[PDB]
Amino acid sequence: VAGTLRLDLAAYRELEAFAQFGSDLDKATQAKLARGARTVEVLKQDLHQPIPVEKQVLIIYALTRGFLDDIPVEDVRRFEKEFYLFLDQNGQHLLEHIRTTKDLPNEDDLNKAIEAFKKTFVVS
Amino acid sequence: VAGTLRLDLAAYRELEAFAQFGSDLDKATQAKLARGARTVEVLKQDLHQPIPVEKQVLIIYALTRGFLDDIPVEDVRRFEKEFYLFLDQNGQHLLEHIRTTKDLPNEDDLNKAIEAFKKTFVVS
Amino acid sequence: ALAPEIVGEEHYQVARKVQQTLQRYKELQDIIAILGMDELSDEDKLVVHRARRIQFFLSQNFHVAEQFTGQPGSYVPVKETVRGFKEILEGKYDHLPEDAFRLVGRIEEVVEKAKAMGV
Amino acid sequence: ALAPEIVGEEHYQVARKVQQTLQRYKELQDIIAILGMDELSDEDKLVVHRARRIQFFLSQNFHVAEQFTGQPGSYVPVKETVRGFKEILEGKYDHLPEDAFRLVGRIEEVVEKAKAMGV
Amino acid sequence: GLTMAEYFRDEQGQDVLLFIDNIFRFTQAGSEVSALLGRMPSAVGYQPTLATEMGQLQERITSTAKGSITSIQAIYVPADDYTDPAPATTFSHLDATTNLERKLAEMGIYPAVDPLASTSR
Amino acid sequence: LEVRPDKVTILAQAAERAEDIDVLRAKAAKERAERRLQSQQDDIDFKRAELALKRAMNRLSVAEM
Amino acid sequence: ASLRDIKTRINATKKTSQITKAMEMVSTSKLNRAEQNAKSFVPYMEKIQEVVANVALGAGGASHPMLVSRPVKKTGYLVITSDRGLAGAYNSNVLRLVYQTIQKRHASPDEYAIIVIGRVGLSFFRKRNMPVILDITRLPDQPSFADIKEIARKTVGLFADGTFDELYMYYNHYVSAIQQEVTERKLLPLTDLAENKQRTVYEFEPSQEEILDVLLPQYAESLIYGALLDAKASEHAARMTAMKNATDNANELIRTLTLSYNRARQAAITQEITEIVAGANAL
Repeated sequence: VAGTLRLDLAAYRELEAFAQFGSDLDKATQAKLARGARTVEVLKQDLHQPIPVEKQVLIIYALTRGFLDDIPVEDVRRFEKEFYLFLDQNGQHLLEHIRTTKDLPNEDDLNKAIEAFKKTFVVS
Repeated sequence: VAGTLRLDLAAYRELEAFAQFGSDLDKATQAKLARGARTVEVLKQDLHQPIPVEKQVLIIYALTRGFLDDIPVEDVRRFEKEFYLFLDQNGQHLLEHIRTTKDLPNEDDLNKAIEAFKKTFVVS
Repeated sequence: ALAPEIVGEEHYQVARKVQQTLQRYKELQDIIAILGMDELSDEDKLVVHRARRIQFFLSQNFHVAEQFTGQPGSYVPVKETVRGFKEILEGKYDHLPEDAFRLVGRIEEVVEKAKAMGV
Repeated sequence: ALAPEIVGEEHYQVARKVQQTLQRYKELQDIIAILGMDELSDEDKLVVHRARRIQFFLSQNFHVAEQFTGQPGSYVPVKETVRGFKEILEGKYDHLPEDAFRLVGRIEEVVEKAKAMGV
Repeated sequence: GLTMAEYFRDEQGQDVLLFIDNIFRFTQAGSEVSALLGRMPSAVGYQPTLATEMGQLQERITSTAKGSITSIQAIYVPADDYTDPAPATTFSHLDATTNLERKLAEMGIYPAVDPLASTSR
Repeated sequence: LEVRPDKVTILAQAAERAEDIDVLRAKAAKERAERRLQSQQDDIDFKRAELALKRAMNRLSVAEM
Repeated sequence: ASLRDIKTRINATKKTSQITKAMEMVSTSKLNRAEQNAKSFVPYMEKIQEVVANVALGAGGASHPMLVSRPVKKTGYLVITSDRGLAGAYNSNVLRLVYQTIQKRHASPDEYAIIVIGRVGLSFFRKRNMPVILDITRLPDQPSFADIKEIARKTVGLFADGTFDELYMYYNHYVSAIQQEVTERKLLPLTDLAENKQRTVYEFEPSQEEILDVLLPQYAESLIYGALLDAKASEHAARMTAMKNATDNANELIRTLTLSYNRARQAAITQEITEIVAGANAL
């Protein structure tokens, strides 16, 4: 999962200096600027609240697969907080498979679960 | 008197930074620049020539009340010297009052004396 | 000690919002001073409208200064100041004059000062 | 010894003006090295134009160096150099190339050097 | 290591390779030993005998009439300064230089030796 | 009007498919303010960058060294 | 110098380099858009030129005042300059050439009138107390035909009134991203014209003499519009080149600063260790 996060962070750090001085940049830069902010928001954490490895892998995969390209930046923390509860309620089989096999679950099944959660979620 | 002189000097020093090159500023800032230039020009002094405080207060008051805005920059030193010469023989009652009471006299006499000296003075 | 585990979530959020708006206001100093108040967007104008109110409300009058002004002074509780800052951030007093927020103490004295000013 | 009552009012004024122009030229090196001469105003361009001429004119040729270059050298009086510097400051010789002011001695030889060069 | 290597060229008479993993540690250990003994420091705090200590080790790697020894050494260049006395002294004995490029490694060319940075006498 | 047996070409300085002159005048009046505000936005956008560059450059001169 | 001063200087020049790079990128994007904006103009010009060449060059047609060179009494000048700086000698070359030509071939203030576009040129000509009759300022980055129409038709009418007999245009021509050249072109009385390879006679309606009166000003206005577009493109290219040069200069200065940084770094340590040892040896 963690292959492209380093590249995204590097691109955002390189291109973040010139964002404020203009908006006439090419469309490629817009995607980098939109993804870097969301990655930075996801990377934040609270005090004395460790996160399980399976949940970390799932949320980073959701970030890297572009499912958050339409969610506003301000709601990322609440989205993650609700997604953890949704996974606890219905993602038990995927979590158990991850724990047992140390490998990613079925991509179609996890995509269907992510789509169902996205349909359930409401943007404030 | 000293407070407004300090404020004008500080404003001129702060605003002088943006006039090095590039686009020109507006007339509102140009007036402040001219006032600061006159303030800097007035503060110059010769060697081994002490000046009484009863004349320093008068010249700084004339500076701060805007009576010098009509005079070119190159004539400030000569104007000050001629003003001291004029005060040496006229307006001695103002000097006596300042020396005796350590306070400014009524503003009308100072204004009329400054107007009379301005009428007497010749711009080169 | 400025942590949500010690001072409280509401206190932390209010302090963070005040710091954010003050920091945003600070960046417009050169632009305002050079190009005037015009050419500004409708959002920065509101930001600088509220920043002046916050900065003026940050002041206070002391007991030991009574001997020079005749003002008795006040002692303001944390709950009262937090509620006042929350109300100011919400914007219930956008129509009050700027000078009404100088050396008052509690939030409720601003209304009395404005009424005394003839508003 | 640089005093008005020891050297003379004209000499003192010329020296002070030359020093002021040299300092003002020195103050612009940081901008010149990066942004070039295009961004300067009208006054700064003239200041640089005269400062270069003054700096080049400050040089001189000696009698000792004749055995290595073949130039006889010159002896310049104080009145002559003061008059030359005053004329340069007045802007009389702004149309001549700057290379004619190197190792020339008196001011009059600048014109003959320029006309020998072809101006 | 050097006295282990010398025997084969002295007796058998054949070419031998020698590898030194890092040369900066040798100089820093010598400096620490000098400080422990208590001699007065040098220009940049090193030992006074840095040059002769380096020479006494670098002068035994030579080619004789019946054998030779050649060495490949790695240098650290601390603080990215090439005027540091230790790299300056080490550079006075080198005869060739080879460089490795991460860009070439990513592109897929092996052994990813830079063709422009490398120089030889 | 330029007419050829092969093609017909009309050279015009302004055209509109709405067939109405009044709507054309209204369109011109609408575009006037739009271009004016676009020009003002461009001017202020350049001026902000110029001010930023001036402020950045001043610090080098401040640091006399 | 001082280690802290060197560090601060390095930080400042890095900041300036970053700002200049951002400006260069913005200018590059603007030039990229301006190229297509200029390219979108070809067919109208290539048709009107053919129509004018077919119509005017036939059965005489010299009766029109705009086709005969009457004796010269007054001369006009049109100068195109930008509104904002940071472009180098872009305005300086044109202004110097125009001033030199006027001073050489006029030597009289009442023999010419000047029409200018751009605040820089307006201020330059007002500083010399030269006569200016028309001027427009504060143009958009990609202007359209709707903003130059009034000034173009006013200039055409001013010539038609007999105020002056001829005028010229001065502007920069966009040759390449690194090369721009100043060109001088004669607009009217259009004494020199080129005919098409294929020409066909036309059935005039209602009159050949009446057609030209409406035909000619549109041709002149199209010429002016094309010149303006070319000038805008050249200005954008010049700004981009200047920004790139500034970035290169800053990057050059950084390393020369770093060398003295390293030297001072060594000097501080070599002083302090000796001081400590000398202090310790006293006991």
